[PDB]
Amino acid sequence: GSELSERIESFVETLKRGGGPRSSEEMARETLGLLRQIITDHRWSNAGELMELIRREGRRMTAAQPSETTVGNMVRRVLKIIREEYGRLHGRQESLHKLLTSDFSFHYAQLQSNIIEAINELLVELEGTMENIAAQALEHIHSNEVIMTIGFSRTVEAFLKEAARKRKFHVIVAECAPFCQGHEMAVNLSKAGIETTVMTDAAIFAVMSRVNKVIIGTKTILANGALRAVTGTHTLALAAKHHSTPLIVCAPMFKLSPQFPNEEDSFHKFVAPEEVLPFTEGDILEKVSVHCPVFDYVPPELITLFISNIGGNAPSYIYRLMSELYHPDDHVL
Amino acid sequence: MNSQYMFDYPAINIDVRCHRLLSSVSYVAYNKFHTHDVSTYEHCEIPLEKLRLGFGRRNSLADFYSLGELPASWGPACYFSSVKPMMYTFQGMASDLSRFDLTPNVLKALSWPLGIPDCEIFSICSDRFVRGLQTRDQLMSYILRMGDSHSLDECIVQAHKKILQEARRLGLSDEHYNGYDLFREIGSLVCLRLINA
Amino acid sequence: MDDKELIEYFKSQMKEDPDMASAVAAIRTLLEFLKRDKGETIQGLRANLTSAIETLCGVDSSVAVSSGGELFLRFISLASLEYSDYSKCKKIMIERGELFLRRISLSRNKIADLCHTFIKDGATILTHAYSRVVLRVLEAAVAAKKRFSVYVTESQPDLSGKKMAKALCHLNVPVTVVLDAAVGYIMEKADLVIVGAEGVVENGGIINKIGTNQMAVCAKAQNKPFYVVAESFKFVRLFPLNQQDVPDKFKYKAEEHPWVDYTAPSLITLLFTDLGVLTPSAVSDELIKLYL
Amino acid sequence: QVPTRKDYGSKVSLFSHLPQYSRQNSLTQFMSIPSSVIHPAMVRLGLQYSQGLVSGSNARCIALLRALQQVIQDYTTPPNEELSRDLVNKLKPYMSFLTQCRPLSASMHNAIKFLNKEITSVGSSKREEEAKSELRAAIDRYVQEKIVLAAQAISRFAYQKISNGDVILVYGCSSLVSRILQEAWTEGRRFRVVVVDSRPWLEGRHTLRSLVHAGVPASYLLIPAASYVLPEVSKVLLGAHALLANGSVMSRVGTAQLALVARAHNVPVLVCCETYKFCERVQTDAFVSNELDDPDDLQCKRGEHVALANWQNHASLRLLNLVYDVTPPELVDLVITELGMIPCSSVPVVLRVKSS
Repeated sequence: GSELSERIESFVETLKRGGGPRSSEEMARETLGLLRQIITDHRWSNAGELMELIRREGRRMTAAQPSETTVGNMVRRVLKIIREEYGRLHGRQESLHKLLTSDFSFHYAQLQSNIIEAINELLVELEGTMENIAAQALEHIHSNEVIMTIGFSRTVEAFLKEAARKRKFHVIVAECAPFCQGHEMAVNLSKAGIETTVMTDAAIFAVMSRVNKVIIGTKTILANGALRAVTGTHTLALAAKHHSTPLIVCAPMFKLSPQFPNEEDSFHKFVAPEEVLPFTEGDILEKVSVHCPVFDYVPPELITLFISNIGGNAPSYIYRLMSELYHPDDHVL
Repeated sequence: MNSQYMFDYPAINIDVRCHRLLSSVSYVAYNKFHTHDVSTYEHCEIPLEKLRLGFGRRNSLADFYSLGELPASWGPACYFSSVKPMMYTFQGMASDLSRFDLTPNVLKALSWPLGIPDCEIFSICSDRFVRGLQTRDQLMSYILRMGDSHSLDECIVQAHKKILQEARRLGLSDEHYNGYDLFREIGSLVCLRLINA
Repeated sequence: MDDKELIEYFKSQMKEDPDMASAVAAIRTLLEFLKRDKGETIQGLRANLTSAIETLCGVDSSVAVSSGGELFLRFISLASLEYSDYSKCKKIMIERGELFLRRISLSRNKIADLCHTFIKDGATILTHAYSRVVLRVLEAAVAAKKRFSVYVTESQPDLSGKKMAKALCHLNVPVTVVLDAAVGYIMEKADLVIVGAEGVVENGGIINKIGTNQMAVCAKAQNKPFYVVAESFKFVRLFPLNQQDVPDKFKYKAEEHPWVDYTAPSLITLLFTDLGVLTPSAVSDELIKLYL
Repeated sequence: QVPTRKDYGSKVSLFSHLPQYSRQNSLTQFMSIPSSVIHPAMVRLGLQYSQGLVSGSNARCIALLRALQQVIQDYTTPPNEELSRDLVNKLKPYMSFLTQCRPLSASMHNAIKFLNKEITSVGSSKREEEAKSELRAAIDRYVQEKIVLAAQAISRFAYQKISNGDVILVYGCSSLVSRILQEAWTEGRRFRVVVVDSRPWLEGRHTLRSLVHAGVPASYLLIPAASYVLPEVSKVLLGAHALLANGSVMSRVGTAQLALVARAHNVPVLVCCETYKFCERVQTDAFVSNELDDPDDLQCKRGEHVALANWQNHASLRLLNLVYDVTPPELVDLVITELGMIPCSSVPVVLRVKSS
């Protein structure tokens, strides 16, 4: 009750004010733990009340920070898990087959235990996601290869550190200005023994002619295979497409969102202009419009491969993955 | 292809000792898409393993297999037929002769087309006879035993060809014998031979 | 049921409700044929339905009619797979057909409600010719209090583009009419292209009025998104390799003037169907899921 | 145990992670006669693998399955052990030896997975003779349904896409392509075939002979001249060694190049493959996973002098004999399988419906 309410309020305020969990996996774990706490603590008779309350909590969580899709992704995953559990315990996708062939009020005592067990299994699968993704590094990196990365991605870092145990290759890291987080990635990879280069975004095209493949992370994967990545990733994808350089996205399955690129102006995250133009400029700040978008939209035609904890896939298959994770009625939430 | 789903499949059993007798066609549940196309005649499904599916509204059955094809559906059972429907004589004669059993010149006249005397065609052409699921097996077995082949479509083609040859021998016009109902044609030809002999 | 009354019912249902499309009228005629068939075997039922489909496609040379024919044959095949007894199978078929008709009658509004969110305020929409689904999506977008300017092509062989312009000015949407040859001139002023389709082929491409391929190629050259709004029952298992590979029964009778053309899936961004917003690669999957 | 085959020559640095053997060198020279640790059928099969006596993917799969049937027939379970575990544990070193003789093809990998799954599913209480007979019958049924019926269905499908008077371009040797062409000609289609070949295997000649024996008019040329002949070509028919989960086609080297040149000339590219060669793995280039054949095969006698003779005397010289390449899905117009005519993007879909 009070503990649950204060935990929810703290989570919402942390999302609204930023900071909190740097790791996306940590954010997913905290979201799942909070959802489990709501399921255990909150009182509900039938599954319909659970749907309504989880939907309200997820709506509040995503309204706190719409650019943080992992929270909504986990909320929809929990809703799908609850729906599947109810269908298994009570009963026995839209398609041409279903179209040709063709009630949550009922109550069950053991449904809650099954829901918690499924959520715990999901958490266990989430725990080993990074190792599962990194275990595929040797199948995609050959000897004396050149890899291009932008910003700081922990999944890509684990990928490269696992590949470096048996192969020698070069990694080029482009800083993601203004938050030049690529410097930390470069120094980490150098500490791991990999030979690394640090450069600004302005050189992304210039050196792309000498890059064998591009390995990047993302914040979100849309239903059509599009990316909500850090800013400057669209230019990197365009430069890779110019040279037909394969672009690999190493992203866990919990970053898949059933949304579509129809949404406008809430996609990119806009922050204080101080990052781009300092406050000490003076009077010219009065008449100059300064905008600092954090995220970028990447169309699916610029992506070659998705590597996740379940293996490799093409963007054209992303829809099927989206069909296996979320019910079509939970996209609106 | 929707033209390949088959509700039942014709299993063909052929005895080496005598093709004209005891060679049978049964029907077994298939409920799956076949490898080839299917032709439907008198609620009977024939796999088109040796002939190809054809389209149009050509008058005669021979007009199709002369091109190496078979129509999808034709005959009395289908409401709209690729061939042009026609009638044949002596059907009532066959209906009355139905009660005659197999027990000189009459035996020679009625030996066609098997070469052994038969009275099953009279049961085929009788008015009490009703086409449906129960009569697929014996009808297809008669077609199989008449011709010399292991394929049902080839047997049908050979049966129509021999019908046309007998009609030419007896002097009837080709247009009257096109193949809308093969077994009514057999009954008419047999009755004509009987009254001749 | 005679062939003459079949054609009469088809034409009557086409004329009575001009809003309803040809494929829906064909499927309704086939279901009405199945309603009163006085038969006893499913084999003759399938043969009679196939012959009815051939004569109906003789009436209208549109791809959508044949799409509905194959879809309906698959529906009968699945229903027969469910039940062996003819009477129980037939009653299951009639109830399932009524439900199928109800569901396909309301596909247009689902496509509109799912596609109107891709239109932005102040956008410039290019469309090819008359298509009731595009009219419906634009009506829904206007009902969403959105302001946009629509361009349409006059569609020379039959000026259905002018009909589209009139039906759009009916609701006071700012629309303009350009020639078939002016399409390449207009692409740079438009923001996105939205077209319909008379048939959706296996690989995700579409069959549509003769001017669709030009717009697809021009939009690809100018990096503009190309959206296709189409119904589920327009999913033919066809695989055209080029423009010549399109069956001739759809090109003509509907110097040499074809009435349709084929657009490759690589020129299409998204497909808006009653199944949802799909990539072209999804469509093939659907067909593979339908035929076992 | 079984010793490790020694790498021959110096490999390219980008391909240094792959093994590279010599055809003359054989593992059996260090193994006992009669063979004890390795079954004699395995030894013979590996000997003909390393020497190239069988080369086709279907042929390699069939030979492996027949040898495995022989091994299963000769097998006896040991006391206090189970069939489902002991048979797999015994088969693993045989697969290692076969991989040492020559890297396993995708069809071989899928067949090995199928047989391992079938053996693991053998009941604990099931008798030995019955289990062996069922394993042999399962292998026979797998061969039948995954090769013969699949080829018949693919030929029937491809007949619809062949018209009178068209020109079809084929590459290398593929039993499926030759069967399709022969049956299309037999059914009544009248056309001509253009055969493209490449060094050093020159396996396209095989197909050429088949065509000549079927009465089909044929033309022959090498791969570099393909761009000359594509103006008169109407369609391109290619066989696949494997189809990957992203839709890319893993095939003999030079297939992706032919697809690219065909795209430049605006001709469709058709790929025929059986669904049992579909692979779950993904691959973006020919460098990460490939096979390094014998470099000495690249030597050719042009005139009276062989330039590449004693090539290892030069320290900086390297000889690269790639076996496979990868065609991106965007260069393939249509895939012909026993399920029907599907695009490359539908390859994972099939992988989803074949599994369950």
